[PDB]
Amino acid sequence: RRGPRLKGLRLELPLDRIVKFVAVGSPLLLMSLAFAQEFSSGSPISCFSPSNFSIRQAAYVDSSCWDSLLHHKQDGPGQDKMKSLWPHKALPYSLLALALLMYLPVLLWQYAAVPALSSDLLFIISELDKSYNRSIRLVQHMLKIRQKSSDPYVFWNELEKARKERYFEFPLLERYLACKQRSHSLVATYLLRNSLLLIFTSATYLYLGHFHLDVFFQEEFSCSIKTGLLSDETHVPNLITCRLTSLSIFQIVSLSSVAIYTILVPVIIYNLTRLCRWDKRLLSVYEMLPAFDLLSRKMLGCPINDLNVILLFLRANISELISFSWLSVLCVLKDTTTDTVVDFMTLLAG
Amino acid sequence: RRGPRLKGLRLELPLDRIVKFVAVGSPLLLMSLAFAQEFSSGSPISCFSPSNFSIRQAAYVDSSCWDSLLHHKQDGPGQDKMKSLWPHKALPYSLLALALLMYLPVLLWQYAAVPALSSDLLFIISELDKSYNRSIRLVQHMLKIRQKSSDPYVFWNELEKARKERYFEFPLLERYLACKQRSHSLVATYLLRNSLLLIFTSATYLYLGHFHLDVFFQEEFSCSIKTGLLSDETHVPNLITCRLTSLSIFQIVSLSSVAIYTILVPVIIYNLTRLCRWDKRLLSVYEMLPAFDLLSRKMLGCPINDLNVILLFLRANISELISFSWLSVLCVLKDTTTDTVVDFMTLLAG
Amino acid sequence: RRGPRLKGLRLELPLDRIVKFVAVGSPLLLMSLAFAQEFSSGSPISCFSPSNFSIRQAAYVDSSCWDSLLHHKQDGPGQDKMKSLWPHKALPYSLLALALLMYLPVLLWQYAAVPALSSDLLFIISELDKSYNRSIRLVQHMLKIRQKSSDPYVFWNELEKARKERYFEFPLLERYLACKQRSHSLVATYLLRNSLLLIFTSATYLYLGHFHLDVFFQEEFSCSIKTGLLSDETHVPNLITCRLTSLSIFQIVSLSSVAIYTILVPVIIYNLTRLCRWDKRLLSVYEMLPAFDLLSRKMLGCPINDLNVILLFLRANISELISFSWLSVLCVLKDTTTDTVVDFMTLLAG
Amino acid sequence: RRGPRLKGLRLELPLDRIVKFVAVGSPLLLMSLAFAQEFSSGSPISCFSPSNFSIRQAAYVDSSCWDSLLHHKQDGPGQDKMKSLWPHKALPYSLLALALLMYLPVLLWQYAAVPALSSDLLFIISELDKSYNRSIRLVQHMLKIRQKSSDPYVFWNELEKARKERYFEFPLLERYLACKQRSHSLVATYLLRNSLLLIFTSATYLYLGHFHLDVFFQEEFSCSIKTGLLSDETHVPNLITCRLTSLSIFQIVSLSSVAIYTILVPVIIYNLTRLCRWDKRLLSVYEMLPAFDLLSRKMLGCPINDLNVILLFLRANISELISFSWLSVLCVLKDTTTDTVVDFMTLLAG
Amino acid sequence: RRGPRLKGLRLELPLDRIVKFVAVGSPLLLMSLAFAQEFSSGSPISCFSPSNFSIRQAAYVDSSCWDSLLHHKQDGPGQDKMKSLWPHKALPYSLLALALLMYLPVLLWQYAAVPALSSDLLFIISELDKSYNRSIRLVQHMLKIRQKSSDPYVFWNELEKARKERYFEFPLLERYLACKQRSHSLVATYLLRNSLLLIFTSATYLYLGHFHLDVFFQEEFSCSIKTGLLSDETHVPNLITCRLTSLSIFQIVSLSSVAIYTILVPVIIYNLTRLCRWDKRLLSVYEMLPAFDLLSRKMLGCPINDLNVILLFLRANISELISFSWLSVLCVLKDTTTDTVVDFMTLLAG
Ligand SMILES: *[C@@H]1O[C@H](CO)[C@@H](O)[C@H](O)[C@H]1NC(C)=O
Ligand SMILES: *[C@@H]1O[C@H](CO)[C@@H](O)[C@H](O)[C@H]1NC(C)=O
Ligand SMILES: *[C@@H]1O[C@H](CO)[C@@H](O)[C@H](O)[C@H]1NC(C)=O
Ligand SMILES: *[C@@H]1O[C@H](CO)[C@@H](O)[C@H](O)[C@H]1NC(C)=O
Ligand SMILES: *[C@@H]1O[C@H](CO)[C@@H](O)[C@H](O)[C@H]1NC(C)=O
Repeated sequence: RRGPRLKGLRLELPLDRIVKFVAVGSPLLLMSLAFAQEFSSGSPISCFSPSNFSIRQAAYVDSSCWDSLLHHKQDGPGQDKMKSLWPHKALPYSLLALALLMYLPVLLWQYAAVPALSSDLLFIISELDKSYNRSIRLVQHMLKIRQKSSDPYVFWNELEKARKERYFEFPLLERYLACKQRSHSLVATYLLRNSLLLIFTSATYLYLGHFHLDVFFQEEFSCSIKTGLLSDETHVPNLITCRLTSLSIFQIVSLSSVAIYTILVPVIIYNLTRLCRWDKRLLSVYEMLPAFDLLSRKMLGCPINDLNVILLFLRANISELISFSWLSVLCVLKDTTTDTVVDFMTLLAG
Repeated sequence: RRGPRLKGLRLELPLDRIVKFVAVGSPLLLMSLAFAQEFSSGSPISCFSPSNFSIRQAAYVDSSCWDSLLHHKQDGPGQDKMKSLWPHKALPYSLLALALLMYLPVLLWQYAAVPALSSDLLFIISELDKSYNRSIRLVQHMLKIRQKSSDPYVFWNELEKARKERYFEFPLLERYLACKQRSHSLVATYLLRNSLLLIFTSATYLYLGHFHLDVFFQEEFSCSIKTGLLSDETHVPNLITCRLTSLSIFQIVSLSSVAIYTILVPVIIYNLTRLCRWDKRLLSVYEMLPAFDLLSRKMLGCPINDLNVILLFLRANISELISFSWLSVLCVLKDTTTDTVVDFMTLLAG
Repeated sequence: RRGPRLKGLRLELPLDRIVKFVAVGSPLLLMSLAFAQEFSSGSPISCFSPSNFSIRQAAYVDSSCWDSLLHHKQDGPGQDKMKSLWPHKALPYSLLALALLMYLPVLLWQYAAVPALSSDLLFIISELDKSYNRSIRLVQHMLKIRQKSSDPYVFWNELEKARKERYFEFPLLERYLACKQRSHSLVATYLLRNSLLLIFTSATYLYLGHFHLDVFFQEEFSCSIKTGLLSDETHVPNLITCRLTSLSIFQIVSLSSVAIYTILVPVIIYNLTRLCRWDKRLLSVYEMLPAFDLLSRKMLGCPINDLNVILLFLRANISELISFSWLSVLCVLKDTTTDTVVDFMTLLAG
Repeated sequence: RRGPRLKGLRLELPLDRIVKFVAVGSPLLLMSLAFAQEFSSGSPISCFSPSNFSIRQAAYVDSSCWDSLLHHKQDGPGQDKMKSLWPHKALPYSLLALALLMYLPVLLWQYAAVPALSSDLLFIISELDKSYNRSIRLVQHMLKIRQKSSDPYVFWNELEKARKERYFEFPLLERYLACKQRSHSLVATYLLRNSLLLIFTSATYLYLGHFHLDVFFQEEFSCSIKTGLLSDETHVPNLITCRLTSLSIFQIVSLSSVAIYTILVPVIIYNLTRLCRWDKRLLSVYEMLPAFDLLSRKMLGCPINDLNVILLFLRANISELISFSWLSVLCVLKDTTTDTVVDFMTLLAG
Repeated sequence: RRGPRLKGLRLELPLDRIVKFVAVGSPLLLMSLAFAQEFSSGSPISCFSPSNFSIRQAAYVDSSCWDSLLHHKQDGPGQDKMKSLWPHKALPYSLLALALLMYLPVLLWQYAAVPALSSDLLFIISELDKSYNRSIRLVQHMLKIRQKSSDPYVFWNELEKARKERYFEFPLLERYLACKQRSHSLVATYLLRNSLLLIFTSATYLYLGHFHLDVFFQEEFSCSIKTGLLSDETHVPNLITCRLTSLSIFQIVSLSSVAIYTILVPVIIYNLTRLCRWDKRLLSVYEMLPAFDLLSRKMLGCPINDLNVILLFLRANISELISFSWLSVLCVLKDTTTDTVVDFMTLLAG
């Protein structure tokens, strides 16, 4: 039971997982599409060499014109003195670099803040189950006292006496939460990961705005082979002019990437917005029980604190651990009640 | 038992599963077929370049004419001044977009209403099994009383006394159902998912009615290569005219998609119609037992409530859980009867 | 034991499984053969273009002549004014449609009548095992009585007394069978599934009789490329005449399909014959025991009843469940007898 | 123990398994080889079209000549007026037909006589184990009586008394074997399966004699393309003459198949011969024990009986069940003896 | 223990396993190499057709020349009137035939002598473990008697008395071995398998000496196409001379096979030599104990006997069962000794 519980612990939340998967998969899918087009078209570009050229010489012209992009500019018949068509060649490598950059912050977060968070969460839940059991065991005596005397004054007096009994309130948890309220490692790592994601998205936006808008259409370009040593070769023409077939793919890729990452600009910000606010209905739900009461009163300071991330993960986990399926119903009863405690006690006893 | 039971819980119903599978498989299958044709034919289009052209120049003409679709229009010999053949090129990408769009609402429904529904169903079934056991334990005493006295007046009096015994009726369940009858999260998500499916089907209809009927046949088209820089090349012709071989595939795809999605317009509406009416024979069957009595008195309210979705899922689950195979036979006995309780008690004890 | 028994339940009969597999597999195998032929020869048809045409022009002629089948009808040199060669192109798609059509009724039967039949069968067998145990427990006392008194008059009197003991006859099963004898859901679904299979087979027969006999041989056909814009091109011929290589495959496919489905016309009819008649030797075998006697007295009604399908599946299952291996031997003894009960009791006790 | 034993039961005599595997594997292997040859050489035949023909025209001639085999005859320069070369084309399809035909009887035997044989075998072995135990438990008393009195007269008298004790001889098995000795279902199915195998082998012999000997060598053949519409084309020759490269493969295939099936004519006959003779050393071995004594007295009847097949599978199974390993050694002792029962009892007790 | 032990029994010896694997793997490896060569070069032979011939005519010449090997002879410029080059074509088929031939005796041995040997070994080991336990139980009393009286005369007398105690010597084993010493089934099958291996090796030697030495080099050969109908074609040459590229592979294959099988001529003979001599140090080691003594006194008979094969397998198995882990050490002690029994008893008790 305990062993399986530790393994099932969610240490990356349910929503950030989809963001990570999208941000790491989209560039890989686009790069795979680029390679698929490269191997489907056979030749990345096609050139209109004169009829005299044999097949091997035409292939030489094709290869030399396609390989001379990263080194020298090539100008089309609508452009200024120079235009750079290098992004057509380095597209898949840039996509791989983007994928690695987007994956980096995930590795940073995991390696830097998985162990401390795991230890804190497991300790807290282990203490909290026992705390809940100890808190509930007193409800029987509370019910007996309430049955004996109906007036609410004695009920309140006995509630205060039980709170002062000192059989609970777990000073271990008190001091641990007090220490956590100062720590900043978890919030630092979370904010840093989100900021890295935002910075890399902005880097992609800049890359696609500077080096893709200029040559977005760039149908054809006038290549040259005489720049080398065969400058005295009269057989070859001077300015063989040719085009690149995969252009459409390139276009789509660029646009596609932009769109996807725009969808990820709000969501990520929302993830960063979660910390600035304490997690309210559930707060009122858990205020009643002493076991959760101790951690409920630790929300007077600035919302940015190491205990805030622990609270987020604790809620995301207790939604399934099992220790939440009851108090919610009890507080639903309390909301419905104009007796609620008696009904809850009967249900718990059953 | 409890662990395996929660795993087997059906959280997506049996009928909607087929619709979800179809709406995603169909576009993916059509896209795979399109790619298979593209790699089987080798060239998406074929062009009738003059004899003088070498193989490389003919390949250049083919590539330039096929790549100049998304950018410029191409006119056939039966058309108006202009006609755009771009849908021939962006077909697989549009299929990707449609597949993602149809998969989106499934993800929305899952991530937004799987956990609340799962918890509610688990709690309800856990309470209901014990409720049924407690209800049946009293049938023995009822049988003893009936054996002692045969008149029906004492039967009615003892039934009323048992109903007033307060050993059951589970006020927990009463308050939970009362609270649920106000919730709207589950119905909101269900209606939103169905409406998203309908909206995306209408979007596909509009897309295939606007951008496919015009170029549905469009056998051939007259391409041009002189639009670029090689406008002084007398060697090349002016208006090389050529055709696209995969046309038939395209045609079929369009038609096929339409048909399939039409089949999904009624079914989805039926899914939306399930909520407008409370689930009648089964209601009368379960009215008898006190355990199901509490949840069978909620039919008065408006059909659109969070308890309605829970009722649908509860019926779909109880059809196989085990807690239904008995009461159905007991109410069949009641219908057949002009002793039934004694026979049912004997069967349950066995 | 109980859990494994439920899974092992045969809910589709042994014979109908082979019919389903054949009907859903034959078209898929033929379609795979068609695609294999399409990709083995490289091209579906071959055309005899003049010598002047380059390779690219010949490929254009081939593609345009093969793609102009669905859109226009071509004419061979043995035919009337015009003939339709479109079935050569839409063959694999028609095979896909046929496979889906034949698979549809299986899905209908499953989704519509798997749960009710499963519940009824499991309940009936669960009752019947303990019913047989209770019935056999009395054979010891019966044997003691027979040993004490040898005359058959007392034997018959004690048999009647035991039948009237009211310790068995399970009124639950009496009423359940009385109810099932009116239901018609299972028979309706079974008849509908078989009728759908027959209707789809007849549809295939009509399709192959209308759209394949006309162009069954159709060796060659005269294609034309001037129909488009290039009507002023004197270089091209007028009526390029060419042939389709895969014809033989097509032929075989058609014939093959016909044959297979003919084999399925009797068998399916035989499946519909099983309902019109009740399942006789086994009936007399099971008449003796009280446990099976109750369901053995329902043969008077009409053969078409919901209890008939349940009987068929019950026999098909009890052939392996274990509850049949004994009574058959006991009735074999009874047939051989000119003591049998004592021998059967000894065997059962062992 | 019991469960695993049922699964391990053999319902296909070891020897027949190899025949079943061979008769369905050889044609499949040959067909795979034929397809491998078809795809290794690229084209099934090669034709010697004149030099003027372009590559596409030569491919058209090849396809039309290879496709015109099933439709029209083709004559070589050594033949009569006509010769039919269609077996070259329909070879793999005929191999598929042969494989299906050979597999059909296996399916018939399974579906028609697996369940009855399985039930009979399992019942018989289940009874026989306890029967052997009961027979053995009396050997101790027999040994004590023999020790008390050494004369053989008292030994024979006590043996007769034990045989008459009525504590065994299992009248259940007496009646069951009496009923089985008249049944003919198992022998009918076995003989029918063997006869089907023989008939299909004879069909293959006839097919390979009528349609493969005539064109066994048939090196070349004179094809023609003018039969169609292009009878006014002076460019094409009249009687293009060409050959088929895979001939050798074809030859081998034919021969190979013949050889294999000849090997299967004796073996199958042997399988049919086993029924005509009752299973002799083992019969004398098992005659001694009372448990096997009852089933050893049925040899008088005609060899063809359902009990004969049950005996065959019973021996094939008891060779490994475990019940055979003892009595064989005991009868070996009896053969060696000029005390044996005492030694056997000691071994069994150990 | 008993179940796992029977599975672990080795019924094929360790040394013969390597021979069986090699004799079936080598030809398969060579055949795979031959097919790999056939598909690596594209064509099996190359022919020097004149320049006038087009590509298709050259392919026709290649195919016709390579296909006329099995039918007609072809002579090079160093040979007699005729030389046969058919072994170049039937090489992989001959390799398959050889692989099947070498695998046949393995199947024969398995199907004919796996069950009898398995049963004999199982019974022997099962009785032998108990025999050893019974034999060792008396060593304690032997030690007590030796301690009481030190003289060896009483030790010998008590050893004889124990041998005559009749509490062991297992007459079952005596009679089983006596019966086995006459049986010849196992020796017959073993010798037949070895002789089949030798005969097939000799057949391969003859095949490679007759049909490979003649045409071992046979660089080129003169092919003719005019033998057919096209004898009036002046366009074609008369005696096209051409070569076969894979020759080297062929050569190697032949040589390789020879070498491997020579390595298998001694080893197999050694396997046949094992039976002519009874298995000596181990015999003297096991002669001491009464359990092994009974089977150690059968060495007098002829070496060829069914008990000899059982002895070989029994030693090969007892080398790993566990029952040998002590007696070997005990006889090592006896060899070392100028007390040994006491030390052995202490070790066995521990
Ligand atoms: C064609 O080839 C000749 C020599 O091979 C060369 O002089 C001429 O420049 C070539 N044509 C063009 C357009 O360069
Ligand atoms: C054929 O080639 C010549 C020169 O190479 C060119 O002038 C002519 O335009 C070409 N034919 C066509 C139809 O363009
Ligand atoms: C052959 O080519 C010439 C010109 O290229 C053309 O006029 C003629 O029609 C062609 N042959 C045929 C049969 O069309
Ligand atoms: C060669 O071609 C010419 C015309 O292209 C044709 O008349 C002649 O028949 C051809 N040769 C043969 C052997 O058919
Ligand atoms: C070359 O071709 C001519 C006719 O096309 C033919 O007569 C001659 O034999 C050929 N040369 C050779 C070496 O076959």
